[PDB]
Amino acid sequence: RPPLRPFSVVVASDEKGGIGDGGTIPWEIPEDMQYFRRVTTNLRGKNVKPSPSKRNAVVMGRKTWDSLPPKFRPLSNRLNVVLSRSATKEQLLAGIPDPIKRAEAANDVVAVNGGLEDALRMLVSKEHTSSIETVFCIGGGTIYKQALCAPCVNVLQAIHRTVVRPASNSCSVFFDIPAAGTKTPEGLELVRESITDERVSTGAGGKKYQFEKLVPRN
Ligand SMILES: NC(=O)C1=CN([C@@H]2O[C@H](COP(=O)(O)OP(=O)(O)OC[C@H]3O[C@@H](n4cnc5c(N)ncnc54)[C@H](OP(=O)(O)O)[C@@H]3O)[C@@H](O)[C@H]2O)C=CC1
Ligand SMILES: CC1(C)N=C(N)N=C(N)N1OCCCOc1cc(Cl)c(Cl)cc1Cl
Repeated sequence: RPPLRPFSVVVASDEKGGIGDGGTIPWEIPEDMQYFRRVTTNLRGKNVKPSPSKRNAVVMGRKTWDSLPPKFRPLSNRLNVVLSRSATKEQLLAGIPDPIKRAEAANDVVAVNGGLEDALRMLVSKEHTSSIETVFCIGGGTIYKQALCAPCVNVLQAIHRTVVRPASNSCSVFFDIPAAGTKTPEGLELVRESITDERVSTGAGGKKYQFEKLVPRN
C-alpha cells in the first residue's frame, strides 16, 4: 500500500479538549498565534527562507480554511493543503477579497478531495518529498480525529499542543487526546517531551496557557 507522509499536529485546546465553537476559536491568545506561525513556518538548518522550492505544508479542513480571516488566508510562507469533498482550488481562492493577493495565493493553495490520509498519500509524491520539509496537521475537529486514527496515526511524529485554561464556555468541537499514562484501544499512547510553565496571555480574558510537546511512545 502506498506509504503515508509522516506529519505533526499543532493544536490549541482546553482541558475538556475544546478547540472551537464550530466556526471560530473562542479565545484570544496572541502568544499562541505567534508561536503557531513560527512553528509551522520555520525550516531546519541555518538561514533557509521558505519558498515554493522548499517549505512546510499545513493541512486543514475546509471549515478551518474558512475560519481564517483575510489577513491569514492563505497562511503565508507555507503550502496550504485544504481538504474538501466539493470545493476546488479556484473556489477556495474565490473567497480571498484582495484580487492581487488572490492572484499571488494561487501558488500557495492546493485542494484535496479527500481526508488527511489522501493528503498524506499526495505529500509523499517525489515532487512534495523535496519541496515540502515538514507536514503539519492544523485542524479542525474532523481532521484532528483522522490524525489519531489508523492509518494516519502510524506516521504521526508529534503533537505541539497549546494547553488552554480555564475551559471555554463556547466549545462544541473537540480534539480527544489520550490522557498521560493511557493507551487508546487503537494502540496510541503519548508521552510529554516538554512543557513550558503556565503563563498568562496578554489577550482578552487573560487565558492561562502552556506549550506542550507530546510524542507517540515506542
Ligand atoms: N483549537 C485549534 O487549534 C483549532 C480549532 N479549529 C476550530 O474547529 C472548528 C472547525 O472544526 P470542524 O467542524 O471539525 O471542521 P474542519 O476544519 O475539520 O473541516 C471539516 C471539513 O473538511 C473536509 N473534510 C473532512 N474530512 C474529509 C474527507 N474525508 N474527505 C473530504 N473532505 C473532508 C470537508 O469540508 P467540505 O464541507 O468542503 O466537504 C468537511 O466539512 C472551528 O470552530 C475552528 O475555529 C480549527 C483548526 C484548529
Ligand atoms: C489555534 C492555532 C492558531 N494555534 C495552535 N497552537 N494550533 C493550531 N492548529 N491553530 O490553528 C490553525 C488553523 C486556524 O488558524 C487561525 C484561526 C483564526 Cl479564528 C485566526 Cl483569527 C487566525 C489563525 Cl492563524
